[PDB]
Amino acid sequence: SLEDLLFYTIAEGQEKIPVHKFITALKSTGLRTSDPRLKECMDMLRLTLQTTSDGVMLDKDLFKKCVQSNIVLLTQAFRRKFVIPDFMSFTSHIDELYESAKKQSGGKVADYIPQLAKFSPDLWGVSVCTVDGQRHSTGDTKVPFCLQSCVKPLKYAIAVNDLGTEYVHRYVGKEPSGNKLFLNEDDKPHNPMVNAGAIVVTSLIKQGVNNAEKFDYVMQFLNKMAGNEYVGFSNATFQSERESGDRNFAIGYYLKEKKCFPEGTDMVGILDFYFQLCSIEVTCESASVMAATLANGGFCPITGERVLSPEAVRNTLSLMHSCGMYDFSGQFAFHVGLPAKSGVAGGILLVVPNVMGMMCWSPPLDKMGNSVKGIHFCHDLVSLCNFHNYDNLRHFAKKLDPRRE
Amino acid sequence: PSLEDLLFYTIAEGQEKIPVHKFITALKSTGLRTSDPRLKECMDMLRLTLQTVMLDKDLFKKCVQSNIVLLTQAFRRKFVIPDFMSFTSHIDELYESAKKQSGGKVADYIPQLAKFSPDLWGVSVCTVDGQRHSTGDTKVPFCLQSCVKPLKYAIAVNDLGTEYVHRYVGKEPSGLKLFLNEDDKPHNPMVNAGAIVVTSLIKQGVNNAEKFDYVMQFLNKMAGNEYVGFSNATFQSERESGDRNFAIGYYLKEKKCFPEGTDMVGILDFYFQLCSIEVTCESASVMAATLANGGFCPITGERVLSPEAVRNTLSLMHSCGMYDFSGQFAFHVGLPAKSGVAGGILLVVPNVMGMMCWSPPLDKMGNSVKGIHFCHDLVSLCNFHNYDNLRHFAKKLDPRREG
Amino acid sequence: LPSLEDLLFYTIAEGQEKIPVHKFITALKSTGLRTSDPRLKECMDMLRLTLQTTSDGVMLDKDLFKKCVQSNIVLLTQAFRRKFVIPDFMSFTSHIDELYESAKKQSGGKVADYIPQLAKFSPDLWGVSVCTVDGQRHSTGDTKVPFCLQSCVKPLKYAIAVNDLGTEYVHRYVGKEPSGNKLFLNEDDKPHNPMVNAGAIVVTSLIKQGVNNAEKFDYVMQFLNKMAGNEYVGFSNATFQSERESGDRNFAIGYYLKEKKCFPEGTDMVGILDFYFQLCSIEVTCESASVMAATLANGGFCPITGERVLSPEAVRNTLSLMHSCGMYDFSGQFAFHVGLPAKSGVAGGILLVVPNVMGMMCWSPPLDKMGNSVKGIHFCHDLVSLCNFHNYDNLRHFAKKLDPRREG
Amino acid sequence: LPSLEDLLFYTIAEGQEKIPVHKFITALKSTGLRTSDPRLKECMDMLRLTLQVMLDKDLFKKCVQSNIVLLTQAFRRKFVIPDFMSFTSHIDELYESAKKQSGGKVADYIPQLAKFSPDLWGVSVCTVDGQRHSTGDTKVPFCLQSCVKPLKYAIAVNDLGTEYVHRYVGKEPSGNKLFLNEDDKPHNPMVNAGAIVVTSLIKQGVNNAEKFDYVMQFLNKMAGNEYVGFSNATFQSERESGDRNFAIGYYLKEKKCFPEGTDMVGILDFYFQLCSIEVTCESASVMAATLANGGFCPITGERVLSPEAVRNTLSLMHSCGMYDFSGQFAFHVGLPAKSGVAGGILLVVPNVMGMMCWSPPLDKMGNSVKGIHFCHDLVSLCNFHNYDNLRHFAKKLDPRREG
Ligand SMILES: Nc1nnc(N2CC[C@@H](Nc3nnc(NC(=O)Cc4ccccc4)s3)C2)s1
Ligand SMILES: Nc1nnc(N2CC[C@@H](Nc3nnc(NC(=O)Cc4ccccc4)s3)C2)s1
Repeated sequence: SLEDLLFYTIAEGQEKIPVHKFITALKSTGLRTSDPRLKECMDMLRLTLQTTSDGVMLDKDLFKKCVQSNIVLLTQAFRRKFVIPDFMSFTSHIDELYESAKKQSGGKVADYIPQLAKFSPDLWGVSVCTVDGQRHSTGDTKVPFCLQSCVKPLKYAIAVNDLGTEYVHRYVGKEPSGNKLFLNEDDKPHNPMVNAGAIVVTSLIKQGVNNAEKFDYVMQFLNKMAGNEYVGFSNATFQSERESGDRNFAIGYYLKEKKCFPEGTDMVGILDFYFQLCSIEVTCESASVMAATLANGGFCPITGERVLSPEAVRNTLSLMHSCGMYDFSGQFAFHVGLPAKSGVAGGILLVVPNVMGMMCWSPPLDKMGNSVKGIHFCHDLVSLCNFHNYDNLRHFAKKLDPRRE
Repeated sequence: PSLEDLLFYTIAEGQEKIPVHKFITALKSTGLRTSDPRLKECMDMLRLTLQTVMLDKDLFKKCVQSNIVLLTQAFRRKFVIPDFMSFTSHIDELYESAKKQSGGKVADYIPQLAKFSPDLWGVSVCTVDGQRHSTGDTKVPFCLQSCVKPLKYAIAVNDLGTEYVHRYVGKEPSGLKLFLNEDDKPHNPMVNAGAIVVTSLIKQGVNNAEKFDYVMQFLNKMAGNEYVGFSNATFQSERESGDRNFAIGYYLKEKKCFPEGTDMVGILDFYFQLCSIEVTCESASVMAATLANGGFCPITGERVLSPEAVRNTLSLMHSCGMYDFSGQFAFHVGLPAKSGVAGGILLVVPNVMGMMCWSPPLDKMGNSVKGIHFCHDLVSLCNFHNYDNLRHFAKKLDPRREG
Repeated sequence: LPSLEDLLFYTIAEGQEKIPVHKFITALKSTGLRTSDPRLKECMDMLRLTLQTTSDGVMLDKDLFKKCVQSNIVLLTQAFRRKFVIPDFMSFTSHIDELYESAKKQSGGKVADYIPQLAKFSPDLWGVSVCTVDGQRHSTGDTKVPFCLQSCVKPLKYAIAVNDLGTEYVHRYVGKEPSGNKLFLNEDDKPHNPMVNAGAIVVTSLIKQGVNNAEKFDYVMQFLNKMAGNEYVGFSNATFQSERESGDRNFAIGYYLKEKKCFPEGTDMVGILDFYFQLCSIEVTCESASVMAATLANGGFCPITGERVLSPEAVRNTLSLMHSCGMYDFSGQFAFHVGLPAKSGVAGGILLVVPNVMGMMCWSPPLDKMGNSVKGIHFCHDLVSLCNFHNYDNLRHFAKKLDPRREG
Repeated sequence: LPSLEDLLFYTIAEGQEKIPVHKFITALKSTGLRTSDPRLKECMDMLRLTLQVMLDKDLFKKCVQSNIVLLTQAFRRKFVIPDFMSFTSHIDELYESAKKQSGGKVADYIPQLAKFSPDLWGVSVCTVDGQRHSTGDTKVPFCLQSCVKPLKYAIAVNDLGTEYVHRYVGKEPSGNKLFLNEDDKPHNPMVNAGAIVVTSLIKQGVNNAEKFDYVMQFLNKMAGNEYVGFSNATFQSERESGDRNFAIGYYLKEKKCFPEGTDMVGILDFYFQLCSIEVTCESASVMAATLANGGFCPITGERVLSPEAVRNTLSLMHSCGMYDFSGQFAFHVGLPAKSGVAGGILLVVPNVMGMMCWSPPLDKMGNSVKGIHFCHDLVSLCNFHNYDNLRHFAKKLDPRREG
């Protein structure tokens, strides 16, 4: 009877519902028709469109046949049970923040490698994926770009997922440095979000196998986090990174000298693996799904698959909060109060826990290496919405709570 | 149709009249105290009718109609922790477990702190809805000490705004000795130099006595007019032995860290007075619940601090509130907290509740041994860590849900 | 064996039967010695006394000359037979006057103005005084103008502490190395060295423990009087009262050291700060301060009195720490380029020592961004460019540098 | 008018008509000079020819006339330490006192250093006039290691000048785990980062083979053509285990610390070769005496380094040459010295002598236990401290005086 109950609410007193009406109403919830959790429904709608005696009409029996396999998710979407029930209104707010941030033309595109330097400063995109799979994009959201340091929290969650907090943190610290030092007083890199930390974390993953097997193993995790949306690789960026990596070779030799790597590590191979991990490509859309997996406790919103352990996600979000934005980590944690991670390509992987994931991208960076438009957008998002980590959910002054209505 | 009639039928359970003890027992089960300021009219009505035991529909309506909204919320399991009886049972287990952690050293730089028994141990809970639970030595007064730092920081932000306050003080941890950051400002409000500067921003232009009266009235509203006191014995000793604070004060003065016209010597005096403010676990748990409730005191419903003041406070308590254990605490516990040398840990679970954990023995980092152990246990049991997911939380308990 | 007095007579007489008194005094002054030298008192009293009783006006025969000079014949023989460290002293003072005029053109810098007593001084005051390890003197410029020692007292009170307590006791409370800056304590929880404020404050607390500040001050004054050959050592109460009123920086150090248990047991920190401000307010002229520096250059013996003022241990330690930490943040650059133990103060003085050769006091109120006197800095660089006085200049193979210890 | 050769003949003859060749040789050796002294070659060649027994006034003049000046200085006690025989007895006493200090640990990061016996101990003296004394294992080759740092820095300053060299390296102690000072330059040439940058300045434009040959020819002149070698075994081990130096190299390259057109990997290789240069105590004591003699080699009289190079080298050896013990050594010993991980201590007593102390066991700072003990005892005994007075020196001895 759930299919019947849904049928009557969409039909609006009519005997049959046109398929375009059902599809339009489904899209207004935030879900895409291409959502992996609605495939059985969409395949049945397509097949019935082929065999139907009607033009585009669906009676109670035909509707039941089409929607029965995905009735649970469809009932939540149509009964406004998603984390942001009025999704159309929220995306209109996102579009306003996107336009406001678009006006901030300052910053300098990264030019140490030609692959980053080629990007237009005007490229600006923002994608949202809620913990329920509601999607919204504005701007250049289907343009590939390298994750760069945005991969640091992702590989750290993979290390914690497989090894646990205790083992992983025998090699890397868990606090901000407060910085040019590679090691803290305990002779460990400060945290996984700095280069020395990321390099030590890279050395922890899938130990014992060649870099090709390690890379594939990581890629499978990223595919699952992104709901099998675009996760690619730029060998052009990789070759340039490995060529101009004096800074990372200094870290590598220092770490090896200070015995920072697990026994039996080949540091030169680990740096090579690290340069490969930085050169992984995403779009705003696919990377917003990875950030939504982090907002959703390790479950991929658009698939329902458990990708990461709750412990891996909590630790990752803890360290993104305090160490994810370089020298602006403390200011960002204070004013924005959201777990975020930036990369030198212009990415800002943003998590609003229990609500949504985002990817903001604009190549021009500020003097701290963070995307000008992304930083602007993040501040405006928290000015508008009660998404700050320490904003109250009952008493939030002139802020808007999109979880309300 | 009448909310009072509806509530009467649920408590009566088919009977013509509800005995007063039955209603009081049921009310207390929700977590509310009969002495709750928002229930004053109901209790004054009950006392008048008690002067004349059985409450009929008419007498029940007459007693409860003034506070029917909150009473309906309480009886209809609409509070942040619906099954409060079950939750206070877990708090009691966590309390008994931390009770066995008898290690640490009671502070002995001043004799007022050194006098406190190491076996004094208390935990008080105040939810964002005013549900209360105490276990241990929760009515024994002790000095807030550095537990006052986030409270005076909240007052300064409340009255002056974020930008003005942060002209004088930073907003980040220093990273594991220096009084000033690269910008010649104390690192944050949670360290002594930062707190000393935050002290100089409050009620500028008036004498210390008026400033202290102003801060006391503020803490009274924050605690819902529950116990707030002052220990002159502690103030005299802190001042006599505050060489570290005098070194900071002269350094800040030399470095021009204070607003123009500051009397540094008078500011240090005010600062030692604020450190010597006394609270109980019970009254300090209400202060922490005002911070968990976006500035509204949960037992009075009063707007005490701006949402901005509270948000900034919790942010800096999260990263800077536990001295050298701040980074470890934010990672493992993930709750905004503030410890003091008297053994108090002011703990906030945003949107859920405030707490005051108190036991005088401190660890090598200056934090209460029992309190630290208790915070770790609380977050192992419940999905209260900042970055614990509210939908998928593994085998942890969520006291916000029914079953 | 012919008389030493007769030998000296024949060399000054130049074949004549009698030497005129002005001839002997002119020849004496040309050595660098002053007639007012405390070691020549008996000679000068007898010259003045014989000038009253003389029958042949302005004439000294063999016997009359013997009568005057016999009491100080040893020093006079060294002076006249060119046995002093700088034998051609007139040529050397000519070079000093050239360096002085060169540095006088360096009118840059800012006079210290945190206390009105320092801000009062004219930027044009510039003096240079020399006192060799043999008592040879030379002054050019404003050498008789009193000014406070300020941080130039740091090596002197340190020398006093080592003289009385020894290296071991003193360095239990203070370090012996440059810091490398804004920290009051090193990794061992001690002030880095005695030449920084925290170190000087700690050294102040080691001197004459147990007695009041009046007895402590008098004790240090007696030492400074002997180091300066009983020449001008005064006190500026005006400067002292201003220093104690605006010494928040020093009060911060004081409470920090007291908190960190940096002082000897039973120290009254506020009284030590008070004594420390009094030590900073001690006044000297270029001349009297150049004698203090020459006592340090002469292994603890005062060159103009011959008196042992400090132990060789005290002097060696002071010069070691003046060389590496004496010029604030310019210490390393000064140690490398000038290679001379030196100490600067905020009044514009630079207490300079050329070990085994001479002491100096360069003074000009305008300071550079480091706190060092502009004229004094430039003068020190010119001195070492001209002369082989650098700590590590070779005394045998010194390229085109001049060596004033040689005849030519 | 009477010949200097005849004059010297009469002072050695002692009323005799002829001087036996053994008497002259014995008398020359007591001055401190060795018969193998390169400035005495013409005298010794003449002696061997006339041999391949009795030398008359004519045969003595025939043998000594070419070197009469140096021989007259030696026999007329004109050398820097006139009573050299007495001085060498005090050195033997200091050597024997340090010999008993059996503590320390021989370096083992490379098997080449680890192979050395901890009982190996030698002390060599070469005055600025070429007077020689040796006690212990003074003819045993060992690697210079960081003892080469002052020597390559002297070469760099000799060839490029102070201004040029110091655009790449500082001139002060760091007072330390940082590779670069505030100005993005290595702190000084005596630390590893500084030495590596100094290495990149030597003979720019040519290959490492020509560069190494050039440094070797310079070290030959410094040592008066005495033993200077190379340990390829030490070199291959330093390359295999130089992670610390590769981290420095990549850091310097990233921070643009090298002159334009520098191949850093090739520079690190040249640096490992420079560290692997072997000397004996005797040959290295002559290098140290070239530094004590203002750039002139005492046993050849050749100008090897410019005064500027030597003055700058001694300034930096004074404050930077003993690692974490630099400041304590500058204060207590007051002498320009440079230590190496093989046990060497290149010691300079300006205007007096050069020395090489060698004993493989090192203390926690990396300095030779016996070498450090020896340096302290030498300055306890003699007024050799940089800030000892030459006139008033309490109970110390001045070997430069006759008695
Ligand atoms: N200005 C500059 N010059 N060279 C620089 N670097 C050289 C390579 C890097 N060296 C380090 N990385 N981590 C380090 N950790 C420690 O020292 C441990 C420690 C930290 C804090 C207090 C006490 C101890 S040293 C950075 S930075
Ligand atoms: N070991 C010790 N000795 N003296 C000590 N104190 C003396 C008084 C206090 N001094 C300071 N407080 N804050 C400072 N800040 C800076 O220097 C600015 C800066 C901060 C961080 C990075 C770079 C620059 S100095 C503590 S601590």
